[PDB]
Amino acid sequence: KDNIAEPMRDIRRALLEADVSLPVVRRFVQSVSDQAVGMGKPDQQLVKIVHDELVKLMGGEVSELQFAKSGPTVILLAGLQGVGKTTVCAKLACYLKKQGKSCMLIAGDVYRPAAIDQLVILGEQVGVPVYTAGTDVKPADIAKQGLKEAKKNNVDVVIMDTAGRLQIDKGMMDELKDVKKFLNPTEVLLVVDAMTGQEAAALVTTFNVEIGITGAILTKLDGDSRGGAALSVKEVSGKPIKLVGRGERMEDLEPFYPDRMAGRILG
Amino acid sequence: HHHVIDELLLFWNLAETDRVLDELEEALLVSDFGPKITVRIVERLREDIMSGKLKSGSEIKDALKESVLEMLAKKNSKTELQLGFRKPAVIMIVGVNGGGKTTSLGKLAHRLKNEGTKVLMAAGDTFRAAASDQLEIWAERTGCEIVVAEGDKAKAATVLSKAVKRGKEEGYDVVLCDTSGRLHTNYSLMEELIACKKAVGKIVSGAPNEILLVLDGNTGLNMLPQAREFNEVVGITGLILTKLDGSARGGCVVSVVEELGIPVKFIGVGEAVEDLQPFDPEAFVNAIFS
Ligand SMILES: Nc1nc2c(ncn2[C@@H]2O[C@H](COP(=O)(O)OP(=O)(O)CP(=O)(O)O)[C@@H](O)[C@H]2O)c(=O)[nH]1
Ligand SMILES: Nc1nc2c(ncn2[C@@H]2O[C@H](COP(=O)(O)OP(=O)(O)CP(=O)(O)O)[C@@H](O)[C@H]2O)c(=O)[nH]1
Ligand SMILES: [Mg+2]
Ligand SMILES: [Mg+2]
Repeated sequence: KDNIAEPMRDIRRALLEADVSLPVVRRFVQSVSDQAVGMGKPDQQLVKIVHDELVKLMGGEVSELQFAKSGPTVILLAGLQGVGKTTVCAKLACYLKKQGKSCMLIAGDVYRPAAIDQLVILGEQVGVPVYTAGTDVKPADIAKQGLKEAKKNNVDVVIMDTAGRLQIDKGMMDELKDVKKFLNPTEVLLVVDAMTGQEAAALVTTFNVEIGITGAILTKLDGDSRGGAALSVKEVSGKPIKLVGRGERMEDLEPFYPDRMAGRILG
Repeated sequence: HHHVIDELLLFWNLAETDRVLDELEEALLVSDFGPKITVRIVERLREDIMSGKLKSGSEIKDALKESVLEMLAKKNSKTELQLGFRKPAVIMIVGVNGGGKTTSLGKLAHRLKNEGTKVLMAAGDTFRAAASDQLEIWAERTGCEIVVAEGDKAKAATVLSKAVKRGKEEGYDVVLCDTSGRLHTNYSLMEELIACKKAVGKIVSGAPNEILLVLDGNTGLNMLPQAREFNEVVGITGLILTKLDGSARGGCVVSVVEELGIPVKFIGVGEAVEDLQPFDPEAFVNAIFS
């Protein structure tokens, strides 16, 4: 056993190599060690307890998108700057259009240059309408008007793109709250970059506490990062990662498989 | 507004050294230094405490600052922009998707124009939706002319070629080249980067004078494979460390410079035109540790 205390500090190094947030690391090592003490072959057995704990922490099995029973399903996307929100918007429409669902995007980024035009172009590629507003109608009001347009056209799914914002930017987080309040969304998905480092746990927690999320989308998995940011999402927020992106093409949206992520993190 | 490192070091006396350095180790990991650099820093501090060289909380913090400043200074060249002597100088901006290439280029153009430098922009991102439109908005903001591809089938290398040619004929001082985001794991896009460097070099000997790698400050230890591959493939002459106005610290940039010798040359500290600062190592290390 406490010969296994030795490789136990070795998987701490490996998890920290993999960008896993230090408080998540600590609870993982202690949770695994306590099971190692009671569980009582011994080498294959520690590998199994570790792989199994990663899979459990990250949701066990796939979490499906949940849809509104009686109206349009409303999906709000949010996240830090550059993580891939606008691309994921159109990817998501491409993904849900393939399930027979009719879609509509909402151009809610009025700050970044050419952001609306970026979303409008991607929408034309996947063949979904994009709702846009004039200059000087704020994001909370384009949420209101875009949602009304969606209900009038009997759309199955509404997907709202938002500008990137710092989770510590009180004004912009307050704006995100207002967007959510007027959208009344079925899903609020945090978009998280798979290369994200140690801030990932604090990032999810702030978004979940100030906005309240229902899940997450992990992007840029065609990179070569180990993706330890994935381990924090369900552990600090209770909500699963539901989808991953692995490329720039509109089709590169897939379900999140806790099992596959586990092997990638210890890869 | 809690200064983590100030507060854990307030506990230090000789008998508390291990308990304090354990806390210091967690504080550095949380700043994205990584375990390898953190162990080296902490072990060197423990030896200098135990030999009686470091005698107070502030001497320890000064020695902590000193060791990171030493790693940042393990470069072979200067942190200033090194434009050539030929007109125009050529600067390419490169890096992974989403890091801040196009915004940083606009902010750098703003700085050059404040100095009287005549700047021409090249919209070398011919792939992503609205990439030209976005760079055009920055051109109008900063008072630069811009070269934009006519067709949708345009190649990055052809656009930068025409732009560098136009900059030479019209006496521009600097041609700033945007490029589409690419993952260092994508062989054919890294090849396309080699074609741009070769194409620009055929018009002005020595171009490109600068190839600046943009590193997202939110990124953890993946910063290092990024800098390795990009540098191996085209040669990076400086780093741009973006998004430091957030809660990420960018601590992984220390090991990039330490392993590769690429100077950090600018930091991004927001989204407005002015939010690009020339790298000051003293300011950076003071900021990262409080
Ligand atoms: N290799 C790869 N690139 C991706 C992936 N997802 C998005 N990208 C690329 O990331 C870059 C940023 O994408 P974008 O959708 O504009 O991000 P954003 O979060 O909307 C930027 P802002 O916060 O300003 O709105 C783009 O070049 C995009 O093609 C991915 O999964 N893999
Ligand atoms: N808070 C903050 N945001 C930044 C900073 N630098 C860039 N951004 C923001 O990140 C997002 C992406 O910026 P952009 O310049 O388009 O990145 P890029 O590398 O060109 C994305 P692509 O790979 O598609 O070309 C933008 O919203 C931008 O305003 C920064 O220093 N601080
Ligand atoms: Mg946008
Ligand atoms: Mg760009």
